[PDB]
Amino acid sequence: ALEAGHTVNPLDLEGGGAFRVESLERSLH
Amino acid sequence: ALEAGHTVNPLDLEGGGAFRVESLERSLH
Amino acid sequence: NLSFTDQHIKFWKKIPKQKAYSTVEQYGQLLDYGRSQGAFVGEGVLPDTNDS
Amino acid sequence: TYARKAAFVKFLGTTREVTHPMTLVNSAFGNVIARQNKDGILWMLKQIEQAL
Amino acid sequence: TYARKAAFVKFLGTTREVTHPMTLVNSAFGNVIARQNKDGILWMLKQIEQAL
Repeated sequence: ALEAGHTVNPLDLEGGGAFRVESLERSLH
Repeated sequence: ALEAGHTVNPLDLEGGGAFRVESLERSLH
Repeated sequence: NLSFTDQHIKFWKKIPKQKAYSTVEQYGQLLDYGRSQGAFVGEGVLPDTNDS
Repeated sequence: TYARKAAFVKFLGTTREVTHPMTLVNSAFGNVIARQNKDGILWMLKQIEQAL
Repeated sequence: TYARKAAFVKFLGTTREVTHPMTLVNSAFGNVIARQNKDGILWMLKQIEQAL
């Protein structure tokens, strides 16, 4: 069951969470 | 005064760490 | 038909749409331009530093 | 009746600084130096506006 | 099973100084600034080699 379970900390990623690059907006608010 | 630290948790960025795009190697070891 | 239809939807067609590339989406905010610590220094005196 | 009065010029200032490694790393929102300069200028403008 | 890891960058440095009159006297072994730079570079090389 490969899935991304809403994990934010990069050092706690497991399973499908490790196959995730960050999505960050490039325009400051 | 404005410096880049060693914070890894995205929610703990406070100073110059908030300006850092993550650097990830795209090869799986 | 005795119920609603497509034309009765308002807020769903007004909110802007953006494409997501992950299950977590990050963004950055600017809150302050600096601390409120006094601007007057005196003649020939180096002013103090400040941080946003 | 006549009178003579005087006014004294006052001084304002602030300091901003950035470490050398901060300029060498990748930045998400453009040049850090320009952003800091803009922040300092806006903070000074607000301080002068409130001191008036 | 998968995992994620991080590595932290560190900083090394040294400082060399030469007085003004020393730069005006005649030298028997060429320019002195180049000698100081060479000594600093070799010292840094040794420190890095043992820190590794």
